[PDB]
Amino acid sequence: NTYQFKNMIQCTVPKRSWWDFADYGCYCGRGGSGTPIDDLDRCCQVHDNCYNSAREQGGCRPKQKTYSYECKAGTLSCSGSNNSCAATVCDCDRLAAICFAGAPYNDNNYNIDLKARCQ
Amino acid sequence: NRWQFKNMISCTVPSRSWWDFADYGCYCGRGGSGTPVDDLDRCCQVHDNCYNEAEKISGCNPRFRTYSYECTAGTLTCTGRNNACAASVCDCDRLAAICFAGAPYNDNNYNIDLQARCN
Ligand SMILES: [Ca+2]
Ligand SMILES: [Ca+2]
Repeated sequence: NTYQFKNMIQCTVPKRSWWDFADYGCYCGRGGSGTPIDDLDRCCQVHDNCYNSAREQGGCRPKQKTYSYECKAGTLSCSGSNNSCAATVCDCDRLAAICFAGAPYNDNNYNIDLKARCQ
Repeated sequence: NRWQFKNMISCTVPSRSWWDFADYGCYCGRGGSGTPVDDLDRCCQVHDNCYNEAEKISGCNPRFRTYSYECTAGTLTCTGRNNACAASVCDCDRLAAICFAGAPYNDNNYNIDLQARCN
């Protein structure tokens, strides 16, 4: 679930509030369409695709599915306990969480005018 | 599907692109939390709830489920050719597009600061 995904971020990018990513670029929150403004916005776009693929398994609802993860040292890990869905939704967050930690952050790209920049 | 919901908004609020609803208040547009800033935002919270129910139906992806509707000189209609899912989804979108047409647009509520105003 998102409470968990919010913990993976807090784990790999401790210097930033999770809100910093809830409304960044064209894909990290609102909008979900257009061309990724930067290396970080592209991370969210890939996260979005990842959820659609995972949404294919019956009943699998990414935002509401709880999985088994462990965050130790900045190293995330989805444990081999999760089931098909849980195992997929988890791997999606994990790869996004890392990505976020390695992609530059631009304040200028926070809370941008979706209507004029994501068409 | 997502695209059709844009045409419903186009059908009831022809003077407004669907981008004016993309990121307005704490609800219109992805996710959603906190207290609705106004009447228009309350339409969107309701719409989210609606989608949340429509998802209880097995394998029902609101955002993708293409339904059967008709916009006639302002009047939206969900024909009966839809399945429980499509049928539900279509109704969620119809009642939302009429709810926007009824509510007033507060430009100062477009793309607000989510963190500051929606926790
Ligand atoms: Ca915004
Ligand atoms: Ca929403």
